[PDB]
Amino acid sequence: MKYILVTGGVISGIGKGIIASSVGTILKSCGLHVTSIKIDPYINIDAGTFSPYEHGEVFVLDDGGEVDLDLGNYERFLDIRLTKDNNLTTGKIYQYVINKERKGDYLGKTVQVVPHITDAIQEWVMRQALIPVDEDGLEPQVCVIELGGTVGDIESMPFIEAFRQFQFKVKRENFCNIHVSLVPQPSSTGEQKTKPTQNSVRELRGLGLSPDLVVCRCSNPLDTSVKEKISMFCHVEPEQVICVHDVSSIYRVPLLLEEQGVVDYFLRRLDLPIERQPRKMLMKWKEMADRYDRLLETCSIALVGKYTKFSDSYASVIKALEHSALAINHKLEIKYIDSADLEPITSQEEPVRYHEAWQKLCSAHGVLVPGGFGVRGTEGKIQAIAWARNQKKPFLGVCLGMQLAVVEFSRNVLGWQDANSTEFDPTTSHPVVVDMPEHNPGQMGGTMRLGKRRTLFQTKNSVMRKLYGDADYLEERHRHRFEVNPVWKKCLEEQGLKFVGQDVEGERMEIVELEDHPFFVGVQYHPEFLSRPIKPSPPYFGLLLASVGRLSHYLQKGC
Amino acid sequence: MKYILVTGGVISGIGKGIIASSVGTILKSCGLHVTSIKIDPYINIDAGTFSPYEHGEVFVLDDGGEVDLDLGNYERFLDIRLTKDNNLTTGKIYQYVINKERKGDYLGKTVQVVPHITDAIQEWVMRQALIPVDEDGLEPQVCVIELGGTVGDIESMPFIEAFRQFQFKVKRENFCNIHVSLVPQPSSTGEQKTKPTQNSVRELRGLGLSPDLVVCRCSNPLDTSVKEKISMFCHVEPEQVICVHDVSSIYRVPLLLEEQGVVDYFLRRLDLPIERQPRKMLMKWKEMADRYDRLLETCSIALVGKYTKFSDSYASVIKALEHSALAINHKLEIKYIDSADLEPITSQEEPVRYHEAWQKLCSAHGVLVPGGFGVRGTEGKIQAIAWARNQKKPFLGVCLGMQLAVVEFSRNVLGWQDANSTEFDPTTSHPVVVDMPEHNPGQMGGTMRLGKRRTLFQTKNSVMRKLYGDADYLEERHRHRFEVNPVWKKCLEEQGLKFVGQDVEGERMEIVELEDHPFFVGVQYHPEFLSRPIKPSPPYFGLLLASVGRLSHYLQKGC
Amino acid sequence: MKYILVTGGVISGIGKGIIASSVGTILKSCGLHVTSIKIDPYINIDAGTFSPYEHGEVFVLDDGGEVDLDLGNYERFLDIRLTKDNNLTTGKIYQYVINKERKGDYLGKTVQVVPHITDAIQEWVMRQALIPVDEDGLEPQVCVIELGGTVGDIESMPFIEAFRQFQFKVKRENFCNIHVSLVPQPSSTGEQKTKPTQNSVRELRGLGLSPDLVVCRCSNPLDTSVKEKISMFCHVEPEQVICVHDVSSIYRVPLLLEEQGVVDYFLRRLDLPIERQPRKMLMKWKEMADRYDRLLETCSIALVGKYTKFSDSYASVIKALEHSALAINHKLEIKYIDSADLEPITSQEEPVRYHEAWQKLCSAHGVLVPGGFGVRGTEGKIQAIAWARNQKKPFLGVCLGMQLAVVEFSRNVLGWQDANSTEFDPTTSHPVVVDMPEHNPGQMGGTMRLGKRRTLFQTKNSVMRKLYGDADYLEERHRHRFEVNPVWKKCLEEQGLKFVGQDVEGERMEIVELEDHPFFVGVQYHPEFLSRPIKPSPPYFGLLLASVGRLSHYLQKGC
Ligand SMILES: Nc1ncnc2c1ncn2[C@@H]1O[C@H](COP(=O)(O)OP(=O)(O)OP(=O)(O)O)[C@@H](O)[C@H]1O
Ligand SMILES: Nc1ncnc2c1ncn2[C@@H]1O[C@H](COP(=O)(O)OP(=O)(O)OP(=O)(O)O)[C@@H](O)[C@H]1O
Ligand SMILES: Nc1ncnc2c1ncn2[C@@H]1O[C@H](COP(=O)(O)OP(=O)(O)OP(=O)(O)O)[C@@H](O)[C@H]1O
Ligand SMILES: O=c1ccn([C@@H]2O[C@H](COP(=O)(O)OP(=O)(O)OP(=O)(O)O)[C@@H](O)[C@H]2O)c(=O)[nH]1
Ligand SMILES: O=c1ccn([C@@H]2O[C@H](COP(=O)(O)OP(=O)(O)OP(=O)(O)O)[C@@H](O)[C@H]2O)c(=O)[nH]1
Ligand SMILES: O=c1ccn([C@@H]2O[C@H](COP(=O)(O)OP(=O)(O)OP(=O)(O)O)[C@@H](O)[C@H]2O)c(=O)[nH]1
Repeated sequence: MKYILVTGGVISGIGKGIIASSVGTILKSCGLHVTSIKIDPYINIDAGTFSPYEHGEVFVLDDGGEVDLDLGNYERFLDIRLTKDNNLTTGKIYQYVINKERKGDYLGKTVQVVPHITDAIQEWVMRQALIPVDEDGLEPQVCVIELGGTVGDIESMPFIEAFRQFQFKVKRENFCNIHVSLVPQPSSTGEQKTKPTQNSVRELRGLGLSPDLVVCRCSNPLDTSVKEKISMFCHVEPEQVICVHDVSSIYRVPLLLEEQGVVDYFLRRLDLPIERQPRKMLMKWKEMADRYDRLLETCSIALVGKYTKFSDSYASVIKALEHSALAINHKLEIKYIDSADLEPITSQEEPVRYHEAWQKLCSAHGVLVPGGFGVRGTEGKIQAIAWARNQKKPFLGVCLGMQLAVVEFSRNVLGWQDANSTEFDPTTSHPVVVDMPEHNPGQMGGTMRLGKRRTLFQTKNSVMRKLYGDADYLEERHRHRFEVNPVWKKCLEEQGLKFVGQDVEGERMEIVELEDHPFFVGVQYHPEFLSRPIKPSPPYFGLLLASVGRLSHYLQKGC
Repeated sequence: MKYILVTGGVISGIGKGIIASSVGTILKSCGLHVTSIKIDPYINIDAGTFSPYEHGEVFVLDDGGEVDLDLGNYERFLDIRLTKDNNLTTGKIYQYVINKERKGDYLGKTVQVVPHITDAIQEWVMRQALIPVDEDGLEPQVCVIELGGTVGDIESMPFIEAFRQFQFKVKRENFCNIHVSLVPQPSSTGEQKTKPTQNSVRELRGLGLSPDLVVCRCSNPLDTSVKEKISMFCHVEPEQVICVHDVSSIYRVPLLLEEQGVVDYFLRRLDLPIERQPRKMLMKWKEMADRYDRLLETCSIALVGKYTKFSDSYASVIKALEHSALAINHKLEIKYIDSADLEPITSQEEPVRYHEAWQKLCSAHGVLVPGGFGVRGTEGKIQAIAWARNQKKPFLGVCLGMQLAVVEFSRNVLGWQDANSTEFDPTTSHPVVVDMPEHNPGQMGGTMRLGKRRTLFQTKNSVMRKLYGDADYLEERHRHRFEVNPVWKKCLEEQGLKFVGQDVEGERMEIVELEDHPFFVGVQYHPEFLSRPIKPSPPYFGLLLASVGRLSHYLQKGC
Repeated sequence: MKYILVTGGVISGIGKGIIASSVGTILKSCGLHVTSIKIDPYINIDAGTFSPYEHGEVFVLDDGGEVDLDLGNYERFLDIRLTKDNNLTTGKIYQYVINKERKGDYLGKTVQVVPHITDAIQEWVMRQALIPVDEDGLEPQVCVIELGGTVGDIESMPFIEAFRQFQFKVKRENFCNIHVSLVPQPSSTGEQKTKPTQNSVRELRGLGLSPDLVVCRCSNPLDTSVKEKISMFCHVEPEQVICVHDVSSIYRVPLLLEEQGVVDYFLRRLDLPIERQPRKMLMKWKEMADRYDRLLETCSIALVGKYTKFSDSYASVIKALEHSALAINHKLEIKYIDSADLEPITSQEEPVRYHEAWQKLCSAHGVLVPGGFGVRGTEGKIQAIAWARNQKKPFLGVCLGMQLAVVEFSRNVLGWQDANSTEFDPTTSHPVVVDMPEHNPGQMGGTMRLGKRRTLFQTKNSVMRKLYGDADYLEERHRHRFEVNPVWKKCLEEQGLKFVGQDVEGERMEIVELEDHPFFVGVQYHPEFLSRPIKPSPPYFGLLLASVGRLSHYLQKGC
């Protein structure tokens, strides 16, 4: 097992996972069984408890793992399947060791970071090193380890030691130190600064680790003299000084790395053979790059929500949209409309924003009301929903959005204006949205429905079914707790609000398709987790097609 | 609450708890409600799982706390009663916080050392600060905190930060930084070295903490020039340079501190009033010191055991003996006889040691076979027991020793040579010593009997009862799992091996007194934990008296 | 060039130079051209300005270098000749670089520790690496570098970096990291502590350097378990855990190292061939060891002086005496008599010490009044001199001692009681001792006579000449400024105080031999610098012989 450790300093968000994913797919192209471990210094356990605004999506793994999106990124770049084993936290380690302490596995003796924790860490490395993450049940040939934190963080120091020694328990050629750093560049001077890197690297080498390659997050490319300075300061080859300038899109990075020839370095460094044609794929990334460079019209989508204030909370969602944009080869605008700005409260506060938001909403080609948390903006959200329904604008609701859509329907079609979600109003005359958690044995209380679950189609006459390919069933990511009250579903069955998808029990509703509407659907499950550039998920692709006014032709053409 | 933090560097065993206990009792003399917190960096929880050879006694608290002996030392120096709350480990903190993490008390967000752990730490400080440790249910006036670890240990860094900030949340005068350091002195040069202290203090001040007083563990007293150098290096007053030279006995330290006038410093530093006569007790420590200086004959005791290889495993046991030695005003020799050296295996290996051990054993005035762990030396232990019984030498057995004594009796009196302990021989024809754990509800499996429990006397005609003062019952420390098989007890009732003490249920045996023997008793409970210089426990005092051949006169004289 | 870097931590006086000298001579025995560099972190330059009480002797090199005695130790252990080039200070480096800065050698640009100073350092390494220190004018094969300071001292950090990188500019096998540490052992516990070493080594490995061998200054030998612990903590072989316990004499260390087999390690580590018989000398150190173990009577010498308060100020002086003691095979007591204690001031202050000092003086077999600085004790010094002269006790005076002896003679023989040294009394009626410095061109003012200079014999009838071997001249170390006033010399020529040695000019007096005295001589030059175990200098050997009352037989026997 090659152990490529990805470290970094100066600031989070430097792009360690970006490089990791880029190299990972490169190594897969090379023909290696690539696996990876994300080590989160985190004291806590279970990313699923973290806020999506605070951090972003919690990628759901096949095993219902609630992990960081970067692992989903890895699953975008590599077909590999990851499990909870692939994401460790110190909280996890704590409980683990503490348990063993209670067990007397340490003879009741105190355990210390060294040797005991660092040993456990190394054990973990092997525990996952030995797990194949492919159909090929073979110990992967290379493991890329995203070590979170930055150099200097106490949270990561235990691992610095673990790895410091570890790299010597394994052979030199079986361990690679990648260090990502930052070349900041003030706008006031435009001078590319290396000192921060010098600081990080110096500290790292103080710690005892010495990068084999140093990735430099650069704005624009570095000039020679800078590279030469770095070379001297770090005592590394200018080859090893890797400038990765900012790219308009991530897809350019693998190509950049190719330009850099980092692969050849790895071949020499890790002593790896390679059979090749162009060194690596090439037409894969090359064609896509050509397509990315050669795009028509910009289709805009109104992201309506709370956490919608720009953040990367929707990075995989937009990426899913990008998958569709690439397929169709059109350009994509993401509008960020705070649903709150759609409310009359805003009209009262700043009607500029109020009317601006609605102006933007109308100017959008399609709308998306994703899931979210909090009562905030519910009104504006529903207003947007009703607007789209009335205006026959392509509407996709996800989770909360679907839930609210049903409520909206009840209110403005069944006249049940007091229909509501029990999530926010326990005194609801028509409890449309009701808390329906899972009650598995061994659990105290209910639990949120989460994981890859099977959804069954209730009918053949379903647009989504057609988009899926006439499948009898589909399996999707789930993450949601409230469900349709069947007490009112039955009052919605004579209505043109048709429920198409159901859980296996036939109880929880997963897909709804409003009849007599160019495109108005809602899903509970989360397809953006499974959408891939090659196989885009269909509710976003279909939404795009509707946003364009292509969809009917598409299906007519042959789907 | 005054928060006197005791820190230290260079090496463990520097004597932080020694100083803490000395100051503590001083502060009590001053008239303060003194309390204390022992912070053990320990990753583990529950000292009761640790080896007594590795560390030493696990002091049992009133609440069955299994803690470090230093807290017992504190209870020797102060009447105060400590609970488990008074001893924290990081293992404890881990689980605590982790639980709250699971509870979502942190909103599911990651927690970090700062602020979250350091806050928890400060909380803990208050949690215990608010607990009185006297009959006076009043928040103690001063808390001395023994912070374990040494400066530089990552294990303690979280607390360095907690306290760094904490001392500013409290007032200056409400926090005192005590730093204990080391003045080593090579024998090859005899030069007193200050650099190690300079290093520790420098690092500490780097960390952000600045000692108000620096205790210097010195061999011989420092000379002026050294003190002056330190003064300059640390930028502290030579008053603040406290030389605590090595003393023949701990009892001299409070007096040393008096000579140093550290109390007056505290009065000025912490802004504490003091009413006084001699500043502090004085005749308490003064008289004892006079007695310690004015001691007759040296009575020797044969410590027979495993862990008996010199260690401080028996520090409170010897101290208990010292309590008796002081009462009687005689001198005390502790012989350390590896029970293994009493075995014919040793005769085969090195008969010098073999015969030397037995020579020493005979030369001893009394013998002690304490509890212990491991099958090792059991033979030599039993041989010593039989020897003492035959020779009518004062014998005290504790726990294991008592257990083995009963077996020995059975073997060489009842002829049940295959009598044995099931602890080591599951195939025993006469299971004398049998596993009899407690089975409390909520526990899986049995548990060791531990804690302050009540023992009832089975008879008035008991030497120990007389020594106790004709009490109907006694309450003692317990720590033991195997008990007398009642199947054979009944065969021991017609024998002169009389069982005097029993648990409340009347099942487990705690005291045995061999009849027709100057002194041959065994106890399961552990009285050395409760013995005090003022009130020495009677099985050690009585043993001493027997070792002397005073006991009969003593009782005759009036007990 | 092999670059064996000797580092160390915890405390100065750990014995780095001791090990360096031991290994050095071993490597010479192996057959290597051994050289060495002593790097003193010292901000100052020229050890000759430092106090002999503060540090000790300033070894004078052939080139008049004023350096640390350890280099003389190296010249005791190895025949090699060292020059000023072999001792560098940071003060030296400062001025050197600053000069080049002024020269514009850096283009007027700022220079920094890195790269500029660390480069200069590496340059220095080569500057001396290229200098042979043997008759063989060949680049030495191995350079042992005594890096002064301890790990953690900022004074040495620049060199840590220089070497960190340097060891990679040279090959692995061309660089060896020796780290000397300390295993302290409290007398209160007797527990050998490893943590301090763990701290030092950890820090060192933090810095980026990793010992190939760790010398452990131990009191008694370490036991296995300790070594095994260290092995784990440092991740080094127990071979690499070198315990060097305290030895009664330094000469035992090379033998210890042999027992350890460190040489074989070096052979494997540095990839050095070795032709051998016993691996190394053996009978050299073995015979001496046998002689050291097999010594007759203890001859005592009264060291009379100021700085005489025990210090190692006289380490090479006593060592010179040891050379003689070994030759004669007798035992040696060094009495340390503060000359001040010989004065009536002391009689007034503490006559116990007064009479004790004189009692000791009489009990001494011979007396030594060496050079020294300061008016203090001059009276007691002279009193001792007159005492020895009257009592016909073997007297050797050096520098100041010789000077005072002449004054004493004048006072109590010529009656010139006001005769004095102008060094301390400018109002002297008979200026015996006068300031006679050298006035070399290019110097402002005079300078102290220093360096290896030639002294000529004024006569054949000289005991010292005979001891030297009838040499027409001798060359010795010089270090002294005041000389005999020739105005009174001429009044001493008709006296029995005969001046035997003179400088080449025939002006400054170097040797005086009192006639009609078993042994009363004085020298200005400093022979203890040139005395060797094999070739002991004769004024100490002769003094010993006189102290014994063997000298006449010796010469009679054949010298
Ligand atoms: N070369 C690059 N060009 C453009 N954007 C980049 C580049 N590298 C990283 N980014 C962006 O930086 C942001 C941070 O990415 P990422 O999360 O993977 O970094 P990280 O260092 O692994 O910190 P974390 O995993 O906690 O978010 C993303 O928005 C990503 O698109
Ligand atoms: N001034 C002193 N004179 C003599 N012995 C001393 C002195 N100070 C401490 N000691 C001894 O040092 C040893 C270590 O004591 P102690 O355990 O209290 O130290 P500590 O620094 O608190 O480390 P720990 O609590 O882990 O044992 C004991 O054997 C004690 O008797
Ligand atoms: N193994 C040893 N046994 C006995 N004495 C020793 C041993 N090692 C060193 N010493 C003694 O330690 C003292 C310090 O020696 P030395 O000066 O060479 O050490 P150093 O670490 O090189 O510090 P410095 O050069 O500044 O004096 C000397 O008195 C020496 O005799
Ligand atoms: O007022 C000041 C500010 C800074 N300095 C000096 O500036 C120097 C830092 O110099 P630089 O910032 O130029 O560092 P660098 O060449 O290694 O890399 P970049 O900055 O291009 O990223 C340091 O050597 C410091 O002494 C001053 O001397 N005075
Ligand atoms: O070979 C050596 C060893 C040591 N040193 C120099 O020794 C100095 C350490 O000097 P000291 O050990 O004397 O430190 P200190 O006066 O602060 O306290 P104590 O030692 O008495 O506890 C440092 O300044 C270092 O440069 C050398 O220059 N060369
Ligand atoms: O009161 C205290 C003092 C110390 N400690 C704990 O003591 C431990 C230090 O333990 P040791 O001193 O035994 O360290 P070591 O085994 O590495 O080597 P030597 O000491 O034999 O040289 C640390 O892990 C610290 O947490 C406490 O927990 N509490």
